[PDB]
Amino acid sequence: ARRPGRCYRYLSKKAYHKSRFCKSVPDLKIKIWDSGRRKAEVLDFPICINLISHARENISEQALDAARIAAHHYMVKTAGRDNFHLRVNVYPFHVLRINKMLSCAGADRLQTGMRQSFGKPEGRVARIFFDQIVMSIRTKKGNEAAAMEALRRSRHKFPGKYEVQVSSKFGFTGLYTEEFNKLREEGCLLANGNTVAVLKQKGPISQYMKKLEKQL
Amino acid sequence: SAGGYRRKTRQLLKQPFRKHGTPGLSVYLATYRIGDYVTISINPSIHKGMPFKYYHGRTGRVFTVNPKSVGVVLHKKVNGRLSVKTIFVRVEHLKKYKGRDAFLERVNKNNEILKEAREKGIKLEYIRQKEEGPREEFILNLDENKPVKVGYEPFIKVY
Amino acid sequence: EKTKSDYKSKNMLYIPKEPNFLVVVKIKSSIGAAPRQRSILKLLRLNKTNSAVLVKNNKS
Amino acid sequence: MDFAKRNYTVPPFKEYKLSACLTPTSKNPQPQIYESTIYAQNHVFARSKFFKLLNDKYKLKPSKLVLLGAEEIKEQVTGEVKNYGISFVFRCKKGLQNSYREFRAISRVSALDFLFREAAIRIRCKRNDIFVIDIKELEDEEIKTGKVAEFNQPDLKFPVFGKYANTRDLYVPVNTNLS
Amino acid sequence: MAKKKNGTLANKNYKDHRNGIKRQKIGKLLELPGVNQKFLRNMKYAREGLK
RNA sequence: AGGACACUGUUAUAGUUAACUAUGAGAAAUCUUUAAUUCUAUGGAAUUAUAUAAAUUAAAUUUAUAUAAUGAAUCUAUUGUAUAACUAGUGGGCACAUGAUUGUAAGAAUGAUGUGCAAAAAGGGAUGAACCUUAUGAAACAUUAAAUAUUCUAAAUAGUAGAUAUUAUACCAUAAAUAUGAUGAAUACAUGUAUUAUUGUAUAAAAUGGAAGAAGAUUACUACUUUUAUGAGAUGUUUCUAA
Ligand SMILES: [Mg+2]
Ligand SMILES: [Mg+2]
Ligand SMILES: [Mg+2]
Ligand SMILES: [Mg+2]
Ligand SMILES: [Mg+2]
Ligand SMILES: [Mg+2]
Ligand SMILES: [Mg+2]
Ligand SMILES: [Mg+2]
Repeated sequence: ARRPGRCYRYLSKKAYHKSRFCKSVPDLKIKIWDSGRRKAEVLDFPICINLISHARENISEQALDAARIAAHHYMVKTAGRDNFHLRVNVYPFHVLRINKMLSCAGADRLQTGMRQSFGKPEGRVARIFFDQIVMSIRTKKGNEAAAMEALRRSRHKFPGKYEVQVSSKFGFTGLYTEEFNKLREEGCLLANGNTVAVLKQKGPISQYMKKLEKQL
Repeated sequence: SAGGYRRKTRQLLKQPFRKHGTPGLSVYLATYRIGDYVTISINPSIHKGMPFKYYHGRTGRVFTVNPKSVGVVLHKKVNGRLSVKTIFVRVEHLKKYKGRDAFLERVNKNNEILKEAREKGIKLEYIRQKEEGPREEFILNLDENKPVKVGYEPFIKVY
Repeated sequence: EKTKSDYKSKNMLYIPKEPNFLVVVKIKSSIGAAPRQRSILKLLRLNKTNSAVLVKNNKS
Repeated sequence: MDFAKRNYTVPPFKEYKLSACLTPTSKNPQPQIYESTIYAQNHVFARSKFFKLLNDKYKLKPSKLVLLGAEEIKEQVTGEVKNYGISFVFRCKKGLQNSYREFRAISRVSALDFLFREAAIRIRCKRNDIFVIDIKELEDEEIKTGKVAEFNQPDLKFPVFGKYANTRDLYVPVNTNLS
Repeated sequence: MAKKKNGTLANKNYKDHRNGIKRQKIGKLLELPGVNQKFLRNMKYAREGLK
């Protein structure tokens, strides 16, 4: 069976990835990182809510799956299947090891104790430092109260201390709301599918007019 | 990483970025005489005449000049003491040690001051390097300089 | 004070020179010390506790 | 300090007016001068606090600076009690915070020390961790706290509960009144 | 053995600086071993005709 | 170390006409880059005149060697420095502070820099090889450090305020996720609802009769300042013994 979570909780100094030096690695359990209506454009969901961390820890790969189903099942029940976009940020890269002391030993090719004690791989975790975002939702102006509750249920699946709060950016772009409104007044904004792109004065002049019909 | 002649050289014997290729003609035109000062820098493009990796970047003196080698004397730190080493290298691994040029100019100029004071009866006023002592005095003007008030300021979160 | 007052009438400041020397006092005993801080205490003649010397102040 | 057991009228902290500039060089002779007021115990402690403030607003290292002149400010006290409001920033375990308090004292040197006594219980931090922005004398109709507004009203009378002995002796006979 | 300690490098620096560190003096030049033999024969002939 | 996704290895999803544009995650055996630190070398000899060669050049033309003369040039410390001859013990080590590798973890195993115990006195941590002050012959008098001042026990129950829980140890002799109270504390909103800071209780279970060192303490507990005093081969003053 799987070991308790207190055996793998604190960070080592060096990472240990899957590469040609470490080949035999088992597979993953989590498969869906983005849930909800992810096809909606920039102007549909203008309010983003984050979950910011407060600890230096290892979060297991199996725990990230159960935390996503908890936040997704609640927002369906209240907001609907087409009123939010949910995503997870991190990806598990680190690999753990087990020494695995057995019963039958004291013979050829089965030694005891600390002789030849390099570990064999078991599973994967993600490495999380201080002040890092783990999950996020974007919604409309109505469901601001619901997503502070749905992100609360996901917090009790992780070890440590975490805090949910309201961000001040406009959706899933890296733009503040104050910076967003001045650019849309001038018209130096471009309409890409998921987020925006900023138009500048760097290229040749003939290509600037070619970019201008994809304004908004 | 066993004990060989060229062990543990991955970033010491790598040629830098955008600078590959055989060296130029300004290396070969230089000359060396007995009693100079020479630093050692390995160019990792020729394989005849490379010294050991320990001597990369240490300065010595030139005592012999051969048809294909130059002789350099150094100092190594063997367990208790400081010993004496000699090595023979090629011309494409050296560099003229600067740092005596400001000194040798001071020798030539002080030798001129001694010559002009022979015709007079005065004492010599030599050139030696300056000293730094306590902070000297200075004079500020308050006609165009106005003081700026500085104080604390309340804290504001980044978001 | 006379050179300070004569520059006061023309709105000049005249910050004066530094002192020429310092006074160094040893207070804490130096039994277990690092090899560099043991070498500098030898050059100041400060092997005994509660003792004082005089030292010219330079950049070094 | 005749009746009390500590000096509450002249606290250890004082008021110093400071000024400094950079040492002159060849590229830049005659540079800019600055001025401020810091509260400390001597001019050497006030030199260290002021030079750290100049490290943050401008990129001026304190090793290149030179101290111009520092003098102390004293106030001719009359003895009337006044109202004061102090705004400051304190450092705690989690981060920095900023607050506001209102006090009642004789002078602004004395009104600062009433803040250190209150901060010893509510905040529990060393005295070097509070950074004082400004002290101002408050007139009427700016008092935002009922504690100052309760004592400002005239003709106050209230008695005192007596609990202190009037003899510094080991034993007295029974029925002697310690009034 | 008892699988004892293999070996350390502690106080190698302390044992060195007990009597200081002596610097072996390089002598006069053109006397170290390895001078060019063709250069040395002409140096010998130039000194005999001198004195 | 920090930095970056431009080369090598890796990863989630949306767009435009396989190619370009975005928002996200990364590296013991990746690098367009790149500090603090660690280390090497110079801070006195050079120029002029004359001569020698069997080297060297198209060549008095260079490379070298002599003899004569012309000199004290960065701050601090050190009255000695340098050289030989002869000979013993030891080659099972451990601990603290900083930073690492294997291991679920260990008073576990193995490396790196500094200082100790071993082989080191007195005073303090109730008691302890390694923690904190601290250099050494026999004594007397005054001043402090480390640590303490209800009583055992030398030395002021000398001040502002809070804590209701049989509260109170630098190394040091354990407590968590989580759930809720209280301030004449602060900010936003409508006397109250939201956050932030400080703080109390629950969570909290063992083998003979028990350990804040103990009696006992709610002004002998906790938080923050200024004075006074006690207290070490330490440090001062005087007498005496050792090449
Ligand atoms: Mg070959
Ligand atoms: Mg022994
Ligand atoms: Mg002892
Ligand atoms: Mg104890
Ligand atoms: Mg007593
Ligand atoms: Mg005393
Ligand atoms: Mg003594
Ligand atoms: Mg004594």
